[PDB]
Amino acid sequence: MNILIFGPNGSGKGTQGNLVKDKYSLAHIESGGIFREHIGGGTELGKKAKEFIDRGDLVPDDITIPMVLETLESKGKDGWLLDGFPRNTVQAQKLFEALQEKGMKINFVIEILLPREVAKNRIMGRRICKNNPNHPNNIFIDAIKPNGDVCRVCGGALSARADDQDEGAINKRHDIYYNTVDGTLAAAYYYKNMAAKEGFVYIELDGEGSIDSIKDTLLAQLA
Amino acid sequence: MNILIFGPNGSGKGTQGNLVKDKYSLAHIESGGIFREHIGGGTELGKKAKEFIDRGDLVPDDITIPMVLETLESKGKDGWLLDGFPRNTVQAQKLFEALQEKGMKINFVIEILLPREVAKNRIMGRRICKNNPNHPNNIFIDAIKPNGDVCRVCGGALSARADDQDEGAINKRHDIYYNTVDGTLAAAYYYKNMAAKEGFVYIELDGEGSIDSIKDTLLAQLA
Amino acid sequence: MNILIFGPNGSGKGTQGNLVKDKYSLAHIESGGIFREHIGGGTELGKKAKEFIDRGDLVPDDITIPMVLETLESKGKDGWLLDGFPRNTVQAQKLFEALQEKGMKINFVIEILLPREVAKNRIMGRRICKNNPNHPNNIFIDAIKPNGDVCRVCGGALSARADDQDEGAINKRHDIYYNTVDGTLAAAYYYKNMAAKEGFVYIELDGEGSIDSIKDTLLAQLA
Amino acid sequence: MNILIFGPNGSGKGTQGNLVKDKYSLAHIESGGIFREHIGGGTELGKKAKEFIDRGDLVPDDITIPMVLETLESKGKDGWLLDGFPRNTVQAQKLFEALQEKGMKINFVIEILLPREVAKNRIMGRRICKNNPNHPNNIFIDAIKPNGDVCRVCGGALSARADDQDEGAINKRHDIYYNTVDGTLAAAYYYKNMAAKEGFVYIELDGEGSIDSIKDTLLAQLA
Ligand SMILES: [Zn+2]
Ligand SMILES: [Zn+2]
Ligand SMILES: [Zn+2]
Ligand SMILES: [Zn+2]
Repeated sequence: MNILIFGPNGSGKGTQGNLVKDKYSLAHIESGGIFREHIGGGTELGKKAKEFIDRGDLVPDDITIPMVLETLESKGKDGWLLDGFPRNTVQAQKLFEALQEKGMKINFVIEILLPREVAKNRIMGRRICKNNPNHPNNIFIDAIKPNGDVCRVCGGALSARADDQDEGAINKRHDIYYNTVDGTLAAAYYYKNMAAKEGFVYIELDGEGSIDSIKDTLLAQLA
Repeated sequence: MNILIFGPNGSGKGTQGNLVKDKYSLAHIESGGIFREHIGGGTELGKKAKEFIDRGDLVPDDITIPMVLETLESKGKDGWLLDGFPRNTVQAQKLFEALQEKGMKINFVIEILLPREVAKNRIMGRRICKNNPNHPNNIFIDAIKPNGDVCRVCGGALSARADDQDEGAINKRHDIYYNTVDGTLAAAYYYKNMAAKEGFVYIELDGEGSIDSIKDTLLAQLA
Repeated sequence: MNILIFGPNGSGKGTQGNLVKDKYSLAHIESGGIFREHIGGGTELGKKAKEFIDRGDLVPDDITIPMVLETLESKGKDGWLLDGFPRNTVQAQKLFEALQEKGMKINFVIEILLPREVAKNRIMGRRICKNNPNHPNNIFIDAIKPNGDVCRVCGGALSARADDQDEGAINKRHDIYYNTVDGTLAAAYYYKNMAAKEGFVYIELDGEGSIDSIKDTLLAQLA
Repeated sequence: MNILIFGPNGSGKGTQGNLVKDKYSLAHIESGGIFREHIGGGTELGKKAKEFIDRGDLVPDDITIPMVLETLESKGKDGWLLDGFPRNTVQAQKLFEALQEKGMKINFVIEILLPREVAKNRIMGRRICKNNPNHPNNIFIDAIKPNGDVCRVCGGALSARADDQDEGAINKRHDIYYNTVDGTLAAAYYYKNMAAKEGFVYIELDGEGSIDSIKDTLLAQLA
């Protein structure tokens, strides 16, 4: 079972992917870990990639796509969940052609749907408990609203994290994710639009339902 | 059902208390919220307390204990869980005499047990995920160890929180908690030692078992 | 030369004290360091203090005042600057009587004056540069306003610190500082009111002028 | 007077540039602000750049170099200090040819020199004072070492910032800066090597001397 997952920052995408990967014993493959395996491990592709990174340039798609496929072959032989790549349409189509050339089949593509204003507010609304950072509090998510100014689980003090309040940075990542010309939504839709012809199932998850409700609908449509 | 809960920082005490209060529909009463009700709301006891606080002195026990009892009467009429008070033996005995004078019965006292070195390491070992602060990671808790330097749920970057690394502050709170002469353990033991005579049950939870395992044993011994 | 300095959080008090202590080769004695010398070093007074702290009670004034005087005798024999003690009128008068009993003379008392709303806004207005935390930026201090959303020195990204945004905590410290019944301003005024009789000079610094301008007027009135 | 400045993270580069720009009334032009002027202001080059950024690709040098020159013409007509661009040799040579085509002369190039291990330790050694974040403390810089665990200016508590402790991120920026094949040092040296032929002066600042000492030698060699 091979799955691609898409969703913006603010959509709970890591949480949902973790649940799927545990249930189906999948390798969870994330674009950052691919580079550490190849750039850090000095594979022939990684030594080639690292000459771009070390000038401040990006790695070209003709090196990145073979890296991804090498990792999928190596870590994903009993099934994989690919998270965070592709980000744009050129990458999505190069990835699809590379997977076909190696006979590697996509079985599911999952997209978590959330309006961009909702996604941004969910990130900025997070409040961290001083006593235990695991305690979920979010001023913009009714089911886990704080108890006034304090933690709804234990009554500890709450604070905001500066990176969650950095609106210029949140907006530049959502700019790319929500770009339906050639950004990540256009990439997700390129897969949606060929699912029926290519024999895979495209699953749309409504990101506004609860952690439990989303997990139920998802684990039902893969089962 | 009236319950007192004790445990050091690093023992998961808020999490466990929240579970108990939800299961039994208890008011969760924490020492900080008592002051906001009385100091903030200008009760006669609160206006009296606030003259000490405003000089930098502590509120005397002859004002704090009546505050606690007024809150228990007011917010806790259908059952309460009192968390974070008493902290020492003088408070514990004044509280017991005040509860007897008002005919308010203790039904359970819960103590979460953890060695102090274990408690400190659990606090300092916490690592927060950049992508989602809910994702539990802890270098000192094997079941939720990170995946190398990254989040074990989603592969996001991890960082430490400065307050979790502040060893002088952690040690001064554990100094008080673990003081068996007249600190919080001596207070917990004052209750343990009269449980049989006073007709309440003293529950000891081994804080090194999992969130699930502790919750099972606890919810079993209250049931 | 012996000096007491008073000022609220938000008044630049540490900066000014450091300048005075360097110019006059004074020991800078701060209430926190007194405890580490005595509580940490197990002086007879410190072992006595630590039994209160370890129950969660404050150290009584009849132990704290002798501690302060022992430190002044020991670290301050060639002149001292005492910062952060006394905080209330009872401490201020006990300190004055203890200094007289040991023949230790006050030469100057410095008070940095700022309206409380100004002090709070100066704390909340601080913005820290990502590239270098030394670069001063403050949305509420015109001379060091940021350059739009970025550092006015180097153009780096700016963020806020959670403790600078914690209005409940800022307000509880200003509650004590600005309490003119028996809090820290009442303590400062107790000294002001006896300066002429006791042969010391009381210096009032207008905390709204620049770091340079305040330093000039101050170093002039001590010279 | 037109100046290019180079230095790694950890070298005090913003501080020194600010001093030069104030003394000579220069526009301080930093690579981040160029994009906000063009990408944010929708110049014809900026609308072109933003189509790459919105796919997650970099802006090509044939768009970035004209952007830089347009900003230099517009904001830098009475003299500029260009900070943070170029980062590699291809950019450095394209920039030089673009400046020649517009008749814009370089007068000085400043390089702040520090060994990479020294630069990393200066970043990781920073400690921020709780009372005032302006107070410089650094465990790796002897002149501003803390006073034990506390602020050397005011005795306040010290903490570390997570981004200053992120060694993978520090190393990836130093990887590019210290790359003498085609990274930022190779770019700086491309200018050094033509200074005499092109009639500009290349200034090397020893980054291990004090803020004052560096500023003196620098302001002397520009004067
Ligand atoms: Zn909490
Ligand atoms: Zn995570
Ligand atoms: Zn800066
Ligand atoms: Zn300081």
